[PDB]
Amino acid sequence: HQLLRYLLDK
Amino acid sequence: MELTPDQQTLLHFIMDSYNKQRMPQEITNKILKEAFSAEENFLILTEMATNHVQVLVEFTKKLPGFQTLDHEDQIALLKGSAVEAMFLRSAEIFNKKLPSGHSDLLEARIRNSGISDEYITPMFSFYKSIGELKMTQEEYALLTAIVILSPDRQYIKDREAVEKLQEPLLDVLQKLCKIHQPENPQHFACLLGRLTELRTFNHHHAEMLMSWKFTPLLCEIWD
Ligand SMILES: C[C@H](CCC(=O)Nc1cc(C(=O)O)cc(C(=O)O)c1)[C@H]1CC[C@H]2[C@@H]3CC[C@@H]4C[C@H](O)CC[C@]4(C)[C@H]3CC[C@]12C
Repeated sequence: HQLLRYLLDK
Repeated sequence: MELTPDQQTLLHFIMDSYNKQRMPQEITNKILKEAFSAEENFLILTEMATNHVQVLVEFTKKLPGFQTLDHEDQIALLKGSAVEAMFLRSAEIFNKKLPSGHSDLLEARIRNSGISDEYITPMFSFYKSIGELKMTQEEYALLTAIVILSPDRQYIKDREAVEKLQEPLLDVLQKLCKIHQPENPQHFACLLGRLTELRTFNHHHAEMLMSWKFTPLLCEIWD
């Protein structure tokens, strides 16, 4: 879930 | 009877995060301006859904307690609730935001995008049944929070920590029904019915999925 986790950690 | 100071605080944090949702006029213009066909229509609608998932992640991170859950449960909650949260949010927009003529083009695109009337009919029936309830913004925001913090999605580790975040939202929502629409003592039960009605869209969506393309964020969140 590379993109999802990126949006989670912003 | 009124919300306690701690329920007012909770409701305030939810409302402040709900109000900062906006979809870019860049997308909204595409509804108005791009060519019309089954493939183009599905492409545009896929872009709007991709944006609502981003708005949804931003909303969800600011929900009180969400960022104390374990990361894997955070992902599990977002994947399980995406479809339902999109439809709740879009429902609010059809019934309150969008004028008659631009809802009309949006709907024309939806009905001309290669999606079954099996999907489309319950969708528009949901919109109109939700619009009947004349929900406040507070009700839309709490209901959306309650959809997201649903402790019985597949694949969650610590279900109790999610229960502990959802139940106070449920309590706030029932209190809100008695204060915002006390002329209908059964308002809370009607909101509940929309919770279950929203769940049917997981079924139709999974059938739309099997027939078929998408953006990477949608591919992750739906596999
Ligand atoms: C059109 C509508 C979004 C409308 C909306 O939210 N508008 C808006 C407009 C404005 C504005 O004009 O100011 C501001 C705001 C603001 O939030 O501020 C918001 C989307 C939401 C969910 C979408 C489906 C998801 C499943 C599926 C995914 C597939 O990929 C494609 C086919 C399917 C059935 C999709 C079809 C189209 C749907 C219904």
